[PDB]
Amino acid sequence: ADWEAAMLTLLMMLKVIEKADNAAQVLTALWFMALAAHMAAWATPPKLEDKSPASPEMIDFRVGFEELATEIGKAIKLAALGKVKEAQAAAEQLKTTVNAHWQKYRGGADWEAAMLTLLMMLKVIEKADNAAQVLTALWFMALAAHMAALATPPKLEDKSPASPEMIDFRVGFEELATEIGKAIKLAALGKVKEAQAAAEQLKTTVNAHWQKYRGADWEAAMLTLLMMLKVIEKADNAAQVLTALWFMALAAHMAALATPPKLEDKSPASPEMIDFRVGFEELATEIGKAIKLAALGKVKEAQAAAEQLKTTVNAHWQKYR
Ligand SMILES: [Zn+2]
Repeated sequence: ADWEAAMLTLLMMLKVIEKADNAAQVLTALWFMALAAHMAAWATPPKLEDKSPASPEMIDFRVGFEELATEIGKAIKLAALGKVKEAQAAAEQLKTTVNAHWQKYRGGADWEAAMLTLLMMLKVIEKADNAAQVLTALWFMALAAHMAALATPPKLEDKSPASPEMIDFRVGFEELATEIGKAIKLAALGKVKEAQAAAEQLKTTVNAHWQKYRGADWEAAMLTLLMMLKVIEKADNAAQVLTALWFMALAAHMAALATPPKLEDKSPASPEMIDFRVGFEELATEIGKAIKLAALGKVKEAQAAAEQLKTTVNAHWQKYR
C-alpha cells in the first residue's frame, strides 16, 4: 500500500479520538488506525526505497512499525472494555510514537479486544437505521476477526498449535468469519432488515465462541465499493472521504483472494483468472492513490479521483457479475 497517507491517516484519526465523546467513536477510529497500520506495514517509506530489505536501517523500520501496531492493539482493548478515557489517554502516548516514527521517514489487537469489538458492533447494528451503518459495522466485525485471526485466547496460550483444542479454536473462528461474510452480502444487496436478521444469528455465534474462551465473498465487497463511492460523492469533509476510501481498501483486501461466481470453474493459472488478479491489483492501486489525496487534505481532488475510481469499479464488476 502507501506509507505516508496511512501515517497521515494515523495522525488524522488521533485528532478524531481526542475530540470523540463515546467509546464507539474511539474504538472505530482505533481500528482505522490498526487498518492503516496493517496496510502500511508492507509499504516502504520514500527515503528508504534504495535500502536493502535486510539492512539494519530498513530492519529498524520493521520493528519500529511492530511497536506502533502493538501500541494500537493495547489502546483498542482499553477502548473495547469501555474505558473511553483511559483509551484516549493511551491515544496520547500513541501520538508520541506516531510523531516520532513519521518524522524519521517523512522525507522533508489481541483476542478479546476484537471479541469485545464484535459484541459492541452488534449493538450498533441492532440500533442502526440505514444499510450503510449495517454494512460499515459488519466490515468492522470482519476487520476485528481478520486482525485477531492469528490471535490466541488467554486460556489457550499454553496449548499446542496442532492440539485439537486449539485446532477447534481455528475452525471455530472460520465459522465466525464466514458468517460475517454472509451477513455483509445481505447488507450489500440493500437488504437492511434481513442483514440485521443475520446479525441476530451472528450474535449467537459470537456469544458462544467468546464464552468458551473468555477466561465476504467477491460480489459482496464489489457492492460495497459502489456503496462507498456513493458515500464519497455525498461527503463534505476529508475525514468522511478518508474513512470510506479505507473501507474500499478494506473490501478489496478481504476479497483479494476471492473468486467471482462465473470464474469458479477456471484454472487458478488460467489467463482468464490471471487477468482477474491483475485487474484487482489495478483497483487496489487506484484506491491507494485516492487515499493519499484524501490524506493530504485534498478533499476535492480525492473525490475527483473517486470519479475515475468508479469507472474502474464499474468496468471490473460488469466483467464478472
Ligand atoms: Zn490482511
